[PDB]
Amino acid sequence: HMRTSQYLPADAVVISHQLLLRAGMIRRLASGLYTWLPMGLRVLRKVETIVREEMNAAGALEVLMPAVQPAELWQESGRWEQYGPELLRLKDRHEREFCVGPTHEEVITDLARNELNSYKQLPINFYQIQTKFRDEIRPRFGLMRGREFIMKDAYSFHLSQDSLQQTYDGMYQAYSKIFSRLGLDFRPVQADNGSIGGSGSHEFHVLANSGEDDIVFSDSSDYAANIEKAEAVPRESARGSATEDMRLVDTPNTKTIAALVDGFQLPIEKTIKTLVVHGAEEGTLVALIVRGDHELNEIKAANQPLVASPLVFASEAEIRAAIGAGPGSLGPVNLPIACIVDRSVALMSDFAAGANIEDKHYFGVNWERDLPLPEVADLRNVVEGDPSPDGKGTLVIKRGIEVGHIFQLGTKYSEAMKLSVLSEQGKPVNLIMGCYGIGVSRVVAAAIEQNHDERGILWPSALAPFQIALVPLKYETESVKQATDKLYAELTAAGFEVLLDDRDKKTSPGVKFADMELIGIPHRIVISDRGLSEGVLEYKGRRDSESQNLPIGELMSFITEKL
Amino acid sequence: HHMRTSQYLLSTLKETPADAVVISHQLLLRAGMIRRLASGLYTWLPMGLRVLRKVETIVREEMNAAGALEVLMPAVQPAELWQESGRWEQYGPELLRLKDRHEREFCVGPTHEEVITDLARNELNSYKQLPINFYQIQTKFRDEIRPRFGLMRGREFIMKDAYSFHLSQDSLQQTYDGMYQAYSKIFSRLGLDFRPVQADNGSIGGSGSHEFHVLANSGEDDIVFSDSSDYAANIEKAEAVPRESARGSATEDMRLVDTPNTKTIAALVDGFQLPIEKTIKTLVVHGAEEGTLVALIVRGDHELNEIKAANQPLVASPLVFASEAEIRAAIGAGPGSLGPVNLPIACIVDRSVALMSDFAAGANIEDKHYFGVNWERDLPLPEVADLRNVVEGDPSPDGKGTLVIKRGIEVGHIFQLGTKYSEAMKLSVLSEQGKPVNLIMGCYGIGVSRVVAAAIEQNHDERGILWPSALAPFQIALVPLKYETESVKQATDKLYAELTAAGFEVLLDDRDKKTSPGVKFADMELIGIPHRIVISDRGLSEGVLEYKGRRDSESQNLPIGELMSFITEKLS
Ligand SMILES: Nc1ncnc2c(F)c(-c3ccc(F)c(S(=O)(=O)NC(=O)[C@@H]4CCCN4)c3)ccc12
Ligand SMILES: Nc1ncnc2c(F)c(-c3ccc(F)c(S(=O)(=O)NC(=O)[C@@H]4CCCN4)c3)ccc12
Ligand SMILES: [Mg+2]
Ligand SMILES: [Mg+2]
Ligand SMILES: [Mg+2]
Ligand SMILES: [Mg+2]
Ligand SMILES: [Mg+2]
Ligand SMILES: [Mg+2]
Ligand SMILES: [Mg+2]
Ligand SMILES: [Mg+2]
Ligand SMILES: [Mg+2]
Repeated sequence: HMRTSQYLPADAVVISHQLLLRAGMIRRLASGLYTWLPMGLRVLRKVETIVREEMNAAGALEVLMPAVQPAELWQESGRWEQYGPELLRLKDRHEREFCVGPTHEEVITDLARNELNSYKQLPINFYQIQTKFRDEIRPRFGLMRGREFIMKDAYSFHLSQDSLQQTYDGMYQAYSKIFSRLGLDFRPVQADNGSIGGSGSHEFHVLANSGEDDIVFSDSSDYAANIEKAEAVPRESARGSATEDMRLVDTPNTKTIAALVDGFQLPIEKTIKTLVVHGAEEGTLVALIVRGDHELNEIKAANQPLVASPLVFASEAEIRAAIGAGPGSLGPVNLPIACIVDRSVALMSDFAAGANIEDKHYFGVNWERDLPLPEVADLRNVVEGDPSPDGKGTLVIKRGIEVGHIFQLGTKYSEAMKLSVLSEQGKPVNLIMGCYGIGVSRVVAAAIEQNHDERGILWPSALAPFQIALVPLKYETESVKQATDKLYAELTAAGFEVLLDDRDKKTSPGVKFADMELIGIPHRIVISDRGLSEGVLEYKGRRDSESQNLPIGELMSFITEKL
Repeated sequence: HHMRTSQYLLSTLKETPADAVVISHQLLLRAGMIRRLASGLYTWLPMGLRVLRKVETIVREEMNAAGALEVLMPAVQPAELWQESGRWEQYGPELLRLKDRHEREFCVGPTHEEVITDLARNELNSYKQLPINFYQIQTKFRDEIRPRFGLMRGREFIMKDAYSFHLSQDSLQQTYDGMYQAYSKIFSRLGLDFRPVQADNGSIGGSGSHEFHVLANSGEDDIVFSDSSDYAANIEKAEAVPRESARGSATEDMRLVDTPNTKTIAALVDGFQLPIEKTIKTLVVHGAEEGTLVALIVRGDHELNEIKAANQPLVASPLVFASEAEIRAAIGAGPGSLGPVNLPIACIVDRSVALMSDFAAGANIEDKHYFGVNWERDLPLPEVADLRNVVEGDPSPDGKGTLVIKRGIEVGHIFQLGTKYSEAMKLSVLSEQGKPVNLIMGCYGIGVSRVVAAAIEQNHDERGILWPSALAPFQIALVPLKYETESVKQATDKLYAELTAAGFEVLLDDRDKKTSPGVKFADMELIGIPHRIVISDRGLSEGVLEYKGRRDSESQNLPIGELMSFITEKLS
């Protein structure tokens, strides 16, 4: 028998973390390090089973690579340094250097250059379900920002871009099947691939109110993207006419949009933010301008050719030396550095701008009349109700928990690590690669974030640790004991996963009921002598308002249907 | 959606390293099962992983049947827990230590006693929860000084590790016996020829442990069996008793002999035509009493058992041998010139030495020996103890039969730990009566990676691997001849789906004509697939397939209409 006597705050702030602790599914060992207790492991394994099945069905080959990895491989890719401090670095007893793997691009590439020597082996897609380590600066949110976590990571190798796309498409489809079978409300979205436009990366998000990531959808089309990636187009069709002459105004204590809007009674749509960043050309600055009610999108900013990637903001001293004034008094008029303005900015008229002189602004600025319009680009974040960039409907912003991310890597790794195979024609080809990650331990948490109530966890059917809780009242009575054990055996025989509450009188029936519901068991059966005498059992669903009575004989028929 | 050789078999050119000297290591590389990342670190390739998972499944099934509860604990573990037990320092250089970005100290777990004890002292609060046994199948790291023998002495390896918690020794014994029985079912089901043996607890500690060994010619452990009883012990643990019942009558007088350049048993034997059984070795070690020495004596043909030596109350544990300088200062003579006559330090002799007569010993004078030494007459008998290793043909210590020594690969080890951890880490539960009880503990380890290699060490032939039935990565290999032809393709794919639907694991050899049938046939046999079916046009025209078993010498024809019945028969 599987029995309750065996199986069953402060740092816990999100609901999934709180309930995983309370339901006896995990325990903290240290910052970002959790043990799966017996009840939680059951859930984790059900996630793992569905992932494996769908990866297998998509033709991927399961491997299992080491956690500890030699530094030399990471030095080949440059990530030994470039990965940053989330990379856990160490030395062994021989003073040799290693990391604990946060991901396995380098290891799989090393494998690939030894094991792939014929075009007849391609395409091929290896995956593993394996424990990663990432030295997250502030481990939090329980399983969702852990240090040690389970990921399914897959890596595909190809002789052509078109081949990669075929596998990538299959992985996207597989992912959809995975999250559907896990019974999660989820959405795939376009994600940043490090260039303007393109479609070489997608995320899969579980929809939840606590979700850290903003995702954007058209209400009328298939348009879907992370806010990092979401294309912003202007609400206005044309630039307004010039109705005011430009003029220099004294503006002491005016260094924010609010101070400008409230101080001088300007509409926010007549103001701008000027952000100064480092240019790609060494020692240069670029000014990026968005309208006052908007925000600079730092991915869009870095993806501009003129702008250094990754994105570095100019210091105040850099700004003052270059421009002749500091933050708060900046603008495009008499600006001695390169400038890029957001699409919305290009359509503005009679607008205000810091004068590039301390504590002054120009009012009544108009493009063309008072200064040339600079380069225009999509620089801003979309906001709720903006037009869909495909021209079909308007945008809506939801919160999402990232559980999957897929990537087209081109030849980044194969070039650096000399992974090449001869074509049928005999041309050496650097293999084109994709990689595909699911946060498996994250998924367990994400499910609770999405699915919970006042009584505790609600699992999707695929994730429930057990299907049926048997709650005997006074299990010490032979009639009950026999009636319960018989029920356990039949149900277990019929392939159902049953938990038998074997706890003594010192655990009340109410406590028992609340426990089975906290843990998220979808069905309970209650056995008692009062009921055995009348040939009835007491059944209740997890999301049923009321219990009901079930003739002992019809039970198996009735339970089978539900499950 | 087929499992295909062009995908699974990978490169034709295999890692062929200088240090691949054991068969399992060689064959795991050649058969495309594992690949080396670095010293002691190996990737499971697709075919290899299939085998690992079958081992895990069976292990999981039997642990669960024995009432154990599966958990999964972290690999990275805080140093503080390890300082609680003292193993932070005492585990030694196999413990991989590190620091995080915040300067916090950790190890990668070589084992998880501290973590599970920390769990238990937060999770176990009532006697009603006990007994309880938690286990995991989880990846360990030990910084093996010289990683070798492929999977056998890796640094990263998979272990099933279980820990049980108890209010009484009798409770522990029940679970421990249940774990012993579960292990026996595991290794039987894996189809290995194996033996459980009595063992020493070693560094893990406690009193009472058994090892499970796979019998193989390359086994690193010497395991000892009676030819007439169920007596079985690691040579570390095996009790040695003398062949002689009594001390023989003294036939010679004791005499001092000049023995320059005579520092070995061999040199004494050869130089003086002495029987080796009339010579002794005297090994000087550090005493338990600080700054003391103790001499340990075994017969010239025998070896000192270092575990037995350390177990002697007079002898410091762990064992430390005295330096030549320490010996010369204490005794006034050096190694090669030592013995029990006029010895100014304590002395323990082996049981066999106590019964010696007319023997030769170093005189405790440089370059001299005494010949014709007899106990009582020439010197008193000192303390006697079991100090030596058993040798082939010795009396079984249970009184039944004589001993035979075999070679074994350790694949499991179970221990009784007592309150070692529970006392150190303050793990206590109140009894039914209200008394605090430091929880009594057991722990149980299987080397899951090791098992895979051990199976091959035991089971191989000239054509490659011989898997146990439960271990074969696939049951059937389909080898179509001219798979490119529609008629062969059609039948082959039909065969693949029908066999797969019945539940069989099938590998389809889809490789083109640059891989000859002969090579294909050798490849499937190397990988250890037990059955193959060849599809050909000449075959299909006659309504037959060509079947061959891994252990057969000849193929045989199979009427298509009897495929399932025939193959089903073969796989049972
Ligand atoms: N701290 C954490 N705690 C718990 N879960 C986590 C988690 F799941 C991820 C994760 C999940 C999916 C994903 F794809 C990525 S990724 O975007 O970094 N991509 C890659 O690693 C690529 C794809 C697979 C090969 N390499 C990261 C990251 C951190 C944590
Ligand atoms: N280098 C290696 N390469 C591959 N496999 C290895 C391997 F499996 C073991 C092993 C296996 C079983 C076992 F019991 C022990 S133990 O005797 O140390 N005991 C414990 O760890 C106890 C029991 C379980 C909880 N703690 C060690 C050791 C080294 C390697
Ligand atoms: Mg959480
Ligand atoms: Mg750029
Ligand atoms: Mg080996
Ligand atoms: Mg530990
Ligand atoms: Mg070693
Ligand atoms: Mg002896
Ligand atoms: Mg001692
Ligand atoms: Mg000593
Ligand atoms: Mg203990």
